[PDB]
Amino acid sequence: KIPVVEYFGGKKPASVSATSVNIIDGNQVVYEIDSELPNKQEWLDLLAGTELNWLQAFISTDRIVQGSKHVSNPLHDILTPAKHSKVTIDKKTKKLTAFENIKGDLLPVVEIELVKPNTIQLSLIEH
Amino acid sequence: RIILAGTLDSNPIDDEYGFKHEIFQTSADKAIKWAPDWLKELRPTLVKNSEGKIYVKTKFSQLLGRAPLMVAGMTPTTVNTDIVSASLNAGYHIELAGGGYFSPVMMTRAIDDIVSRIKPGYGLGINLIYVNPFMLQWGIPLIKDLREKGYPIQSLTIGAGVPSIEVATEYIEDLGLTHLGLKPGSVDAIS
Amino acid sequence: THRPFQLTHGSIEHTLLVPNDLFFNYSQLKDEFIKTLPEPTEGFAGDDEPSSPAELYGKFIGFISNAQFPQIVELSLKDFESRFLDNNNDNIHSFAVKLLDDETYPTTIAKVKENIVKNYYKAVKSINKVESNLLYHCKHDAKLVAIFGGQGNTDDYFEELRELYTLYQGLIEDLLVSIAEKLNQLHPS
Amino acid sequence: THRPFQLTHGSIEHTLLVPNDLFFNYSQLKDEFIKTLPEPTEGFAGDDEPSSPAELYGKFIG
Repeated sequence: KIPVVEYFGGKKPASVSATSVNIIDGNQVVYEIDSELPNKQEWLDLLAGTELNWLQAFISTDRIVQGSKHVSNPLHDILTPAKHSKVTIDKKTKKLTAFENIKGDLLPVVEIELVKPNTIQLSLIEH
Repeated sequence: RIILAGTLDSNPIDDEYGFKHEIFQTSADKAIKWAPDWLKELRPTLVKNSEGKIYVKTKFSQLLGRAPLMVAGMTPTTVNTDIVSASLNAGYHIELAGGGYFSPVMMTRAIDDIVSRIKPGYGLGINLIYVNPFMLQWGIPLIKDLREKGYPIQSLTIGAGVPSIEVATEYIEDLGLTHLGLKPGSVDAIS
Repeated sequence: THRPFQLTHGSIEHTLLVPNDLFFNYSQLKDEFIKTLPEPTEGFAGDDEPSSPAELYGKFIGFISNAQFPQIVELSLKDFESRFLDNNNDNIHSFAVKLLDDETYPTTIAKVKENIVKNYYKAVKSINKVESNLLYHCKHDAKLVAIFGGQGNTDDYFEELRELYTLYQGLIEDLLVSIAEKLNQLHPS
Repeated sequence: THRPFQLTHGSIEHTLLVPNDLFFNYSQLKDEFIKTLPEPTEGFAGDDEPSSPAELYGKFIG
């Protein structure tokens, strides 16, 4: 009967229903930002979701471990809301992909995936 | 929530008990003032992580990401790096006491040893004495420098007194800590 | 064919649309108002001096409640509900505490009571069933219970009865009369 | 059942008849108006400060 969670700690996962997210369902749920931007913390909480998983950890936690040093999470600054930006999150694999406008075309710039059972790959794409 | 149906007046400063207006209040949102139930709001529950380890779910345990048991900073006992590193490696919050340190160089050397000996990602708490101005004067800059350098100083504890609001907010905003520990000794310090 | 009818007390000023035919009644009632009104003072600190247009119009309603113009009192009450209670989303008590909290028109609890609640319940003749927020939550999640006190709470307990009589004559007159008759019957024993 | 609704900026003053039901909407919009309106000045020399009732009501519309 003990509740089972992936990890225990940090801020409790939050359910955020905000504007400028334009959530649409599918194989990868897509959040799209219009001209007006949402709150940064609300946007990050929405991307993290209500389920304690690896992506919830990798977005929600405000620190990462570089060797033996606690450094600020760069994912907050990377995923900060942007005008005309899209973000697709897979329901099953929990893979995140951030799309931004380049030369008038929507192209991916951030991929976050689980390559191995305990390794998270964050890939910054330059076109 | 107690509502005094016998008297009509503006709600108290703390909003602790209602007045006659609350019984007749009508609004589109239909919101009403509630009161907290400490038991159901603060039951010490249990949570199991994916690795099977079981923790006592609580506010403190959530904040620390660890069990709700800590070792408070002791000037003879927790000054030494061995006990601090051992407690952190065992997985319980502990405070390195600055009572047995007198220079930023000595304190930084001790923190370096602790960081090198603990597991990656394990924070460190630091305990300072408010009655001692010298230790704070050379320690607060040290904590700020170590934090902006990226050290795992997870928290700072102030014992033998509580700082004022203006010093406290400086500690919160400048040092970049996860949480600030304070040790009141009386209801005035609790206030 | 309405007309603008204005009541003022110092900086206080409330204007309402009133029927042209009944404007004469409104004017005479206004004159009797400003006769009974204490002289305006800076800050409106006078106990009977209104501190807001809502207070002034409530006092107008309270005055006209006793007159040969029940249609005047009814339409004035309707206008007060429309402007101030905002077509009845908030009760008069909620409006009273909202004014006591409002800083633009500073007032006292006694001023708010006498100038709004007493007059509103003097002029209102029928109260429609309303489901409060508390009673709404009672049906789903709130558990409402009642406690009645005893003696020793206050050394001038009768003052509360006088306040209740003054504020709510039209609501408890029958109960008070019946109880007083029973007490008159019993106490000679 | 209309009602008198007035907007002012110093000596500026424009009153309009409005439905009583929507008077609440007009009042809140007026409050937001006088929040966004600078402090009145003699001569109404402020660049966005209206100088006539027509200017004030046009700004209300805007």
